[PDB]
Amino acid sequence: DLDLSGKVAVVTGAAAGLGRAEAIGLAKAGATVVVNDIAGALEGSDVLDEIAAAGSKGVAVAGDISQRSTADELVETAEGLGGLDIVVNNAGITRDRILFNMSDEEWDAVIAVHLRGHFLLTRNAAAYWRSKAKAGDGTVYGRVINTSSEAGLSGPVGQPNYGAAKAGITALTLSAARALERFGVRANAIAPRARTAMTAGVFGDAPEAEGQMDPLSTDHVVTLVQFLAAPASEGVNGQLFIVYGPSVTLVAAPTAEKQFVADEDAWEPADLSVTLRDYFADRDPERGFSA
Amino acid sequence: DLDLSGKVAVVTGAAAGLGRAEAIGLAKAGATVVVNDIAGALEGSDVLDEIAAAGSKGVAVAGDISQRSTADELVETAEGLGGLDIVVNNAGITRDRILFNMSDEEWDAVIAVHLRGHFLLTRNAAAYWRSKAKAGDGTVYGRVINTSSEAGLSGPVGQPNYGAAKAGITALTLSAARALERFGVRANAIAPRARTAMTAGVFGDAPQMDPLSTDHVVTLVQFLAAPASEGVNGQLFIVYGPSVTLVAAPTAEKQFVADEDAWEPADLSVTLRDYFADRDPERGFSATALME
Repeated sequence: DLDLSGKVAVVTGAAAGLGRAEAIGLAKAGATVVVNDIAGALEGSDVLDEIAAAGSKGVAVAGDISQRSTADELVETAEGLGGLDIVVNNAGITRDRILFNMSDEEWDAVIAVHLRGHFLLTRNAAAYWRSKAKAGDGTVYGRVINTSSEAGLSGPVGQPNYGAAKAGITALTLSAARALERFGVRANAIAPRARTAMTAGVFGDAPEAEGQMDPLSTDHVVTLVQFLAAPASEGVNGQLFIVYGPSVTLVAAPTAEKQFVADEDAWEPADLSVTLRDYFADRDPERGFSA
Repeated sequence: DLDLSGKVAVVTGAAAGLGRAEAIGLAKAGATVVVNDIAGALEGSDVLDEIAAAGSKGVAVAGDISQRSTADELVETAEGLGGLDIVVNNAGITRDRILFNMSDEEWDAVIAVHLRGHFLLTRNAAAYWRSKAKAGDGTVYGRVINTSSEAGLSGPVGQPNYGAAKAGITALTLSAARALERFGVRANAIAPRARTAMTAGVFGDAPQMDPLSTDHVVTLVQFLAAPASEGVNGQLFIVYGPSVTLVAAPTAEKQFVADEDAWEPADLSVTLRDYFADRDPERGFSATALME
């Protein structure tokens, strides 16, 4: 069911916070874990000591995940350890700004680390699994856990870049799920909240008992990641989960709110205008595509 | 109401196809139109003659919309013409490939033209409108019409790059709508289908109006560019043929809540595996054929 013994996972952004917790959690479930982050961050991290304590083998590979060489080395490292079973794309940075103040660099940096980084490693893994399945019996074990956000669903006012990257990640994940399904590989997206040193500004410090868990502990997220990494999740593909606390929300696809169909084979501009204007004039203010 | 006389619009990817059609449509409604596309494409286009024929002023600005200089020149040009009222981000390219065969170049090119191009011009317009409202009475006329796609909702197997760019665009649009609302500006996204030289491969040749005429899309763009759409902000519209579909936000399908203050891994596993046991493989976060 959940045993990952004999499997190799790659986790990005793993020196600290959620990625660190994911790497440790996969190690506890039995996986050999390849951890990636920026070199300085890896150097100060206890992640390898914690993977060892968890009873597994860990290997660190430094690099900027937005660069092709990094995703190449991660897959090569995994192959040398006996194969690649699990990819967790977690690496990210924020560069928040309201749109009218955002610089080109703030936009580009966020798109590169989140969206290009997710692309490079997911594409590399996809190519690897396709080749492995071709050399074998047409199937291969594989799991992709990608990291979206509620921001991709809501387009926050201070996060046009991060919202766009995260919405792109969701669509990339859906496409990956379609491409990989027939080989037995599954790909899904999570949208987590968890209290870490990076999110301390947003969530505040840890509250309050023997046995109680922090409502925003990384533990809550890791438990889902462990499932999504495991044979148990064979029936789960192309899904988006929101996760924090003792609660996992499976998100439903967008639907049609209203169809506006002309009487004839084309809308007269005046008729469509009156129709839409009059529909919106009697409709809720906050209601739109934002979730 | 619908009259765009006295207003200045900028349309990207305007040499051909949908962008050309949108530029002509805004001109017909009364706007002065600044058209942008790649140099060679603009040089060969009839778009300026068609704008002139619709009875309006057109000006061509060549440039790669993924490069900062282009968005800068577009806003400067519109300012020289009296102001900037309407931005239609339409420029785009496809580089389709299944994910396991997609090159870095194929991915990056699509992200650049669609997502960066949309960012650069929407950000430049956002800055312009914010400044214009500050210098005036705190309000300014503004409309953004951005171009997403049903691909952003479905994540097509052949289009991981295009799907990601178009989903990105929708989120960018939502954020712009939140940032600009208070100045009176409105921003919305469209997800069109229309038969053009570029979509001839997929849709076929033309067989009363063509069910996939660009006219169907242009009619909605005219509304979204106009005073009539003051009440429309942060929306996603699918449009083709005589039908416009307003898209609703995602909802929660199912909440899986632990009995205690954390899920036991084995408990969450059995719960989720049981829930997915007899599931239609098509049921997921992908949305398809919402017009139907």
